[PDB]
Amino acid sequence: GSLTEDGLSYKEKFVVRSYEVGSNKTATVETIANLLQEVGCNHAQSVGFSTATTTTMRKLHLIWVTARMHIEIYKYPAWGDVVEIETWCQSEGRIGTRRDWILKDSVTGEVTGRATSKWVMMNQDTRRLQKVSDDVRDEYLVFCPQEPRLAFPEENNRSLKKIPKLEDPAQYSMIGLKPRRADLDMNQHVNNVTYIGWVLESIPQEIVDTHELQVITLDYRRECQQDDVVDSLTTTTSDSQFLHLLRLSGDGQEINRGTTLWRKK
Amino acid sequence: GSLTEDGLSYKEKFVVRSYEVGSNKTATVETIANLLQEVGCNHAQSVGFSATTTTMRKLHLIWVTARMHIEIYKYPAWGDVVEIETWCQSEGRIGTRRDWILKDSVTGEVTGRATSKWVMMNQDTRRLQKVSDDVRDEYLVFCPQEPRLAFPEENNRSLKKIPKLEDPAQYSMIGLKPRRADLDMNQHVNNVTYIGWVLESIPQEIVDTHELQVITLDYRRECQQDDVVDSLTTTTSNDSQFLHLLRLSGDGQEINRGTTLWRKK
Ligand SMILES: CS(=O)(=O)NCCc1ccc(F)cc1
Ligand SMILES: CS(=O)(=O)NCCc1ccc(F)cc1
Repeated sequence: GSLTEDGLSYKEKFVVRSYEVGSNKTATVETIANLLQEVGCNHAQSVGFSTATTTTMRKLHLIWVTARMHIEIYKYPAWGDVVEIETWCQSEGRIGTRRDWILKDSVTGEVTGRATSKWVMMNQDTRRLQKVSDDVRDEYLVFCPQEPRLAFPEENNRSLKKIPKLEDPAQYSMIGLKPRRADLDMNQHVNNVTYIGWVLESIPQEIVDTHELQVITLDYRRECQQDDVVDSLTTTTSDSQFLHLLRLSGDGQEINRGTTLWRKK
Repeated sequence: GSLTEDGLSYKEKFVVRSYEVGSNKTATVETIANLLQEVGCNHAQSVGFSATTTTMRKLHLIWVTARMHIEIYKYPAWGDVVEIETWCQSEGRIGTRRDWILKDSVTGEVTGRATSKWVMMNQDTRRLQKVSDDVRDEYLVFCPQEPRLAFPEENNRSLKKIPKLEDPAQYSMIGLKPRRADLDMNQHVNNVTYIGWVLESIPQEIVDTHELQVITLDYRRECQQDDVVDSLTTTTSNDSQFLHLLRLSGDGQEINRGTTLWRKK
């Protein structure tokens, strides 16, 4: 992978692997999410960030955390195919940062998917949200386009929709979900792609066998610890739409909420 | 990736990804196992296979893993290039063996090696059978005729008989269930999931202070999508040895058994 001519965005080509595909021999939505994560890490590596916290973020125990992740896929890359992903960042004033992705077929050059994520500042010890100071902004703005560049431009689009809380009783459920060591990242925290998988575990197998995931919007409220147990809840709201909710199996503490949209194969 | 000059082996280079590493910022033993699987699939793709030969498809026969043995000296770091070479060999009428050599792409030194024993089996009834002559001729033209062993040594650990773990186990991880990410393209549980499940009963203190040097896994039964697994471990031993056993949470039906060897960091 490499930064573009202007150094204000990064591109990388990936060859879809055998174990990265589902029953239809195309990459899963979790393989795609992992690829988005990898190109994002490589973009921060290429612009100076060590093994993406700035200088002011290190002195003050501050980290970027995901608050929302929205993905729209038109075509899932087949096993053995090359997918090209372009990623960039933009300041959202004092609220935080946004990271966008464009997925293209390396052969045809056509856009096959797009994603957007909203990140907020947070103390890594107390977990208190806070806001992007002023000294922090100057350190990362030199790597962002100043003019807006939105993967989801549309006025009144799916990525900025308010998601309600799933009302009990849920239509479907997957209980007793626990992260293993493969679900953890290098910092021993549950990887954000695991939550996508957990949300999709309560979708019935018949829906998965006859439909394809077109859109998925996930809101992150709290982190699931290594020793926490999760319940995954789904209710049809409708193409098929679903409302989702992940909560701790014990006290019922909310960790995630979202929506999915599926299309007949 | 590409076949060697003689067309009797295949090589492929991989760049270790961000989400593929553990707490030490080096690839996990499951990332390595997935890479071995990917280069094996690409080797079969490059030599004509659309795993199954013309006679195997006529008879509804498939290759299944009976044993997997991996020995790692160095785990590739995040961002590093690992080069893996793989080949196959006929084991008379017992079945086939697939071997792997892992090298550092910069230094050229061997950093790991693996060996697997595959047996012939009816896809439908699940009954094992010897390799017939007509099947042998179809795949022999892609194997070296002279032996080429990744583990040559006279009394080596890859051919050791593994005993059954006696109850009560020293350690345990109960209620393990595969999710959709744990399934392959044919909706069967991927063999790397069993490695992860075996390692779930190893205490976190052992994982934090030691590195996995050797792992030998014997496959007795396939775990279904709706099956629940219990993972059992007992210390058998500067170095630490463990005896492992995976069994169905209900009836206690054996699905896997193995051993691991760890070294102080
Ligand atoms: C939360 S993030 O969007 O992943 N990173 C914000 C800081 C950054 C800004 C521009 C970069 F080229 C790399 C990192
Ligand atoms: C993957 S295997 O079950 O270990 N071997 C099957 C036969 C084969 C032999 C040589 C090849 F180049 C590819 C496949």
